Amino acid sequence: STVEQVLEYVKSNNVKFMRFQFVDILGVPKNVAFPIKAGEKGIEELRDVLENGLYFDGSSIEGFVGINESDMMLKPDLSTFSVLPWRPSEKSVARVICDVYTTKGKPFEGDPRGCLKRVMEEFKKEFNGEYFVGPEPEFFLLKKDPHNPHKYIPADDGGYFDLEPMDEAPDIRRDIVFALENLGFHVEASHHEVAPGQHEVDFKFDDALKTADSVITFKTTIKTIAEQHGLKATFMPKPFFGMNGSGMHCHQSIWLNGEPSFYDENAPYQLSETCMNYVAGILKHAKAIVAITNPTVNSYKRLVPGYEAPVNIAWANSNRSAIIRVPAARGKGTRIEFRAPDPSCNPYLAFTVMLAAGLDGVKNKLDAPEPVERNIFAMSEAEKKELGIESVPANLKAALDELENNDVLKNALGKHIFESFLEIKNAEWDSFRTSVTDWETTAYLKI
Amino acid sequence: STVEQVLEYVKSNNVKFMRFQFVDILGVPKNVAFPIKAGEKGIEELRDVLENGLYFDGSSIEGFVGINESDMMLKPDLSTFSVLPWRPSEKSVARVICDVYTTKGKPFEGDPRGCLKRVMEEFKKEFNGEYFVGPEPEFFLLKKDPHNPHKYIPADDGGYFDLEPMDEAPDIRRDIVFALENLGFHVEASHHEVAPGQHEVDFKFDDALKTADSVITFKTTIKTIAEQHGLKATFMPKPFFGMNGSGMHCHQSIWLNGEPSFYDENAPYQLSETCMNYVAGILKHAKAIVAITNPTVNSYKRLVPGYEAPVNIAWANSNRSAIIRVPAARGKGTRIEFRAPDPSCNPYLAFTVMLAAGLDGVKNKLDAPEPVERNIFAMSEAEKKELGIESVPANLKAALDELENNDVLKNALGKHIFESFLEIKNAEWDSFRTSVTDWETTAYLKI
Amino acid sequence: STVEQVLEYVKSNNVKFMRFQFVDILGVPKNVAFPIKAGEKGIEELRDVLENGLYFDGSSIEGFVGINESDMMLKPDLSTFSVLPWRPSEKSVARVICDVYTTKGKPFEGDPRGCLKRVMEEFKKEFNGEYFVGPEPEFFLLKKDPHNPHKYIPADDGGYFDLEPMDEAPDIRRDIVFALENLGFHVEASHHEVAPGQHEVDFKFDDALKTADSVITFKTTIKTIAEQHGLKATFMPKPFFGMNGSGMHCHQSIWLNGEPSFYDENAPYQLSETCMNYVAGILKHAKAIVAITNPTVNSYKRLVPGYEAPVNIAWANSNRSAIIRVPAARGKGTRIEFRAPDPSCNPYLAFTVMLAAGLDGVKNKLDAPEPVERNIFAMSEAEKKELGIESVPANLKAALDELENNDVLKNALGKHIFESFLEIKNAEWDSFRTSVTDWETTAYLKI
Ligand SMILES: O=C(O)CCC(=O)C(=O)O
Ligand SMILES: O=C(O)CCC(=O)C(=O)O
Ligand SMILES: O=C(O)CCC(=O)C(=O)O
Ligand SMILES: [Mg+2]
Ligand SMILES: [Mg+2]
Repeated sequence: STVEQVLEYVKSNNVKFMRFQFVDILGVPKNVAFPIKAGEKGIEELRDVLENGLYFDGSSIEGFVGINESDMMLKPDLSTFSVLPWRPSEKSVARVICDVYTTKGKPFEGDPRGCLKRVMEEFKKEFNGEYFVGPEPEFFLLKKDPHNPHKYIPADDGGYFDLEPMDEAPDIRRDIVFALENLGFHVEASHHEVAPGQHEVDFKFDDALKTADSVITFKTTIKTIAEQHGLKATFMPKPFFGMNGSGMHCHQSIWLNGEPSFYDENAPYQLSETCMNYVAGILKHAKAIVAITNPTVNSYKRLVPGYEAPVNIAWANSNRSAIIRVPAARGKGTRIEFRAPDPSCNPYLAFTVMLAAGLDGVKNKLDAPEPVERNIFAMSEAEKKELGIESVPANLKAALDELENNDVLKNALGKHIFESFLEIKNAEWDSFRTSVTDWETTAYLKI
Repeated sequence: STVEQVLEYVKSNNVKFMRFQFVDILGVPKNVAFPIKAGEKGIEELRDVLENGLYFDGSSIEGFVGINESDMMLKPDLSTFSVLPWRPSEKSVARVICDVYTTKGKPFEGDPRGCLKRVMEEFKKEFNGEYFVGPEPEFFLLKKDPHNPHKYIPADDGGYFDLEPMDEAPDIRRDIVFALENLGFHVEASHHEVAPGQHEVDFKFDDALKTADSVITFKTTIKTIAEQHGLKATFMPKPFFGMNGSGMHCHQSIWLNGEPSFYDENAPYQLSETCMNYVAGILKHAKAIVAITNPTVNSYKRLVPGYEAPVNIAWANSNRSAIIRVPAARGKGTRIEFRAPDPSCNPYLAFTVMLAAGLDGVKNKLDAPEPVERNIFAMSEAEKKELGIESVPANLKAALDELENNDVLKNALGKHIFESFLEIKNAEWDSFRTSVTDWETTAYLKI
Repeated sequence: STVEQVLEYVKSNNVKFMRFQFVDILGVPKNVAFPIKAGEKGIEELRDVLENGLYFDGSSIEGFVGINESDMMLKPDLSTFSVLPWRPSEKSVARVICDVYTTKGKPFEGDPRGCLKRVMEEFKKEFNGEYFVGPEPEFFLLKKDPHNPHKYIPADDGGYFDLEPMDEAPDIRRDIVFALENLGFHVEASHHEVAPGQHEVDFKFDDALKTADSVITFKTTIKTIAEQHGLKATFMPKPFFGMNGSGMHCHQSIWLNGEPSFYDENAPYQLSETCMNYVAGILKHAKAIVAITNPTVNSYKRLVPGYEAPVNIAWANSNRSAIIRVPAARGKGTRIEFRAPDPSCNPYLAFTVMLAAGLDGVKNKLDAPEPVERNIFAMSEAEKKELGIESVPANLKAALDELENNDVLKNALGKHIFESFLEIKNAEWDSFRTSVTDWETTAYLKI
């Protein structure tokens, strides 16, 4: 957190490299290594670079600035210092997540991290609240197909919570948990998931900024540790058809004045009015939130309408068929689980749109619908239409049009992020709709 | 720096070999190893060879002397002593960069290192200045193509500043930085570059001679360490079509009387008249400087007119589309970035022509044009012609003809370097224009 | 020549398909097959399509019309009727070369065949002349490389005029000559040429239109018969480095009032003033004619300045070192051989520019230089500069700039052909200068 606490770690623990990490518009991490020199001269050089930051070409980063105005800076947040465990111990490598700033020393408008800081500071100023998030990012461990090395397949034919040798990843998950604990994570649980080769490593909830910094670090840690064990980890929302997809369920709650505002001992389901207003806001902008929280073309193969998925815009208690599920835990742990996201989204922008839509419901005091305790997959389309259970868009372009017409998310993301995201994703969608797919070749080459 | 300091290190550190290194006309390093014998007899033998120098066949070195007058000598610069880290630690190998001298003990006219010393001593005598340079030499890490071992491809599908495992070179860059630090380099930053398998390792600026000595050692260090990790590093300006090329942006500035002459607190853009006169001189001889700073046929595939490259002869503040870019840093760090060079050039001759053209503008007090803050790539050829933004030559022969007619660079390089360079490069160009290329076979074999 | 003569041959010889052939701007032949029906109804259908022609999409043809004005027509030239021998004999396939016409029934401006007809009709109207041409189009017979099937090599290690089995093409040349004789050719001689696998099949001279129609049919006849004998023929100007290239020497002469105007019994070298004026005109526009007669990038690897080639702009008697050679035959056979062309050029445009530059000399009565009887390759560059022997451009772009500034060839080709040719060839040149060649990879990957 303090300059001296970082410099004295570097002196005693023999740190040789400092990675200045950040994220592009799509949530891909980017960094530059700075070599620390020995003695006081090296520590005073590092002090200048930690306080004043360093320059970088912004035109090469996705969704940042043009070539004619490329000069940018990185101001390190010292409260995010950590030692990368996958790197060597002697002459160790360390990281410090930064905020992208303009040449004039002003926070960059198109920065995803600064976008989340802005909305959290605005929430803390207006309501004196703290936005807490706890995600469940699932992933797949892959190995080369023996019949064809150009394709990849799942690492094992394991099921949900299966034991070894059926589950061939206890050693891979073991090292992942050790690596995350060294990075400052409070790991809660680890196990095999429903689909073959699928796994899930959960971690404790925290404020949206610390949680988004943890999601970026979690994705790199899982990919780099898998390569050490000769495997390849992917956070693709649906790498294989006919089996479960990778989902990042976001358990969330807001605490006004250091108290659990979502809990109300004397109320229906022990849920406060603030909780219901927040849920109403998420359900209102649900068709627009999935553009950010599900930004890939493949996301709409897991989150597919008309088929078993968290596509139905409705809330329910202890029911995994609806888009929102209220876990049975009460008191401090009273929360809502937004099941629509997948680990392909930028966490900084995902928590921004969720907090903005949720706070829109709290500010206007919007009325939430009744909980659909029944299984929604077993219901017919005519029955769901009578109840008013709408579905999330069927494809990426359908979600981008909903995001474009939404003014609540446009203001939260800002003109720079909102317009660049739509422009990048429309070019990505155009590339998909023009390409001749393998499905088409299989179905129409015979005609 | 002195004879005794070198012999004191050689004695204690068990140095067993001394490489007498130098460079040919094209900037290719050349050296001869000397074994240091044990005891006082070995130290006194090494002493005699360090002061009086040693002989070598000059006819075999490129652009040096004929067979009928081949006897030459190497006078070591004792301050350039360094232990090669890629060589063993026990019975360590050391190097000493030398100045090529004639049999009569007079500095050789056709020596690139002596050419840079001459112009720097002339500048220090006339203006009491110090010419500082800080380059950014980019390179590619390659691996054999699995589909064909005779061809090479990039080591990874990484982008700008990408993180591991997408960036497969943190271990290669780690050892590069450690090796350069042992050689006396002040490494500033290291990261992955825009094109696949492309990387960039930056180092602190220094006087042109110490910087040119560092560029030669840097190129060898990067190539030798890559071979240790089973890869092959290349400083080719454009090894692959459709992706960024290797560029060596030269950040430079002159300090008259130990003061930053380029900075002026009370002036437009906080840039002095001396800075504008220097920029005017570079832009004047821009068509001739690219012959030396871009001496390969392949250089004009990266630095290609009509396409996105630093080809437009103009200057601008924080704009990477023009040939010169003035970084936003001010005070001591006030400088100009000549973006046209690539790491294929001889650094000793590149800094000589840049200082000569720049000083031609300072001596005559030439008027620089207005800065083109707009993106020059988006401009049309008719618009660029109205403004007067000329382009650098389209090929090697076009640049050699410009260098031949330029009298400012002819005098700085000297009759020996100027004529031998043109003769060697014209034979190189003739070999290219007569050879039947793979592009021609693909396009015209069908006709 | 008339509709009835063509329908009478079709009736008796059992012709089942009628190809309507023509050429694009680059000289590539293009055609559409029309199946002839049996009985009177089929002959009356064929009569209608022969008299009125047929429609086709002009936007798909190179250098013709845009997509918004694509409707075009083909008016058959009945004199160019011929039977394709390589096609089956029973239910034979006949061809008829056509003139491209606009929807309004007016000759198309951008038609290469109509361009040659226009200048020949203008010459016959103004001077009452007949432009005769007799080319020598050389070609290479290739076979797959046994060490690598992806590459091609020459069919045999034969030399000039060599005998079998050293010359492995007597059977291939035999069938070529039989096929050309059936198409109406007057074949003069056939033999093996200097380079390995290179051959030459000569044919009698005729008026420029009949000769250009023969060059197109010859190129197709050579390639189709080569594929029948398991080989691949190429008219590439220089498929391999270090061996002779394919050249199309154009023997030409003009006959005013049915008399050999180039011959003069009482004159120096027995050559008339009209011959000298014509030669002066070719030498004047020589730098611009090579843009059309040598339109490929590869053409400047055969026609390479500074090396043994017909690059020297000068004329001489029985000397193959100069651009023009006057063969020793006199009387009717008095002619000039323009040695610069290669079989990669469009014959219709090549004969147009040669006749236009030649007639420019006749109209203005330009003075020709003295004949250089000495070998020009043995001369030094300083000696050739004193005599005034200039050289043809070193590359495609250098020739396109000369063609652009030439007003004589601009008028002969017309605004449509002149501008489209320059536009197509500049895009072709830009593709070459941007591509990374195999020569560059071999020479610079090591640096
Ligand atoms: O497998 C896991 O989920 C954690 C590691 C573990 O339990 C083990 O090492 O056996
Ligand atoms: O990756 C770099 O640029 C330097 C090396 C490094 O940071 C590492 O060893 O992880
Ligand atoms: O080979 C030739 O040049 C023509 C054909 C021939 O003479 C032959 O059939 O042997
Ligand atoms: Mg010796
Ligand atoms: Mg830096």
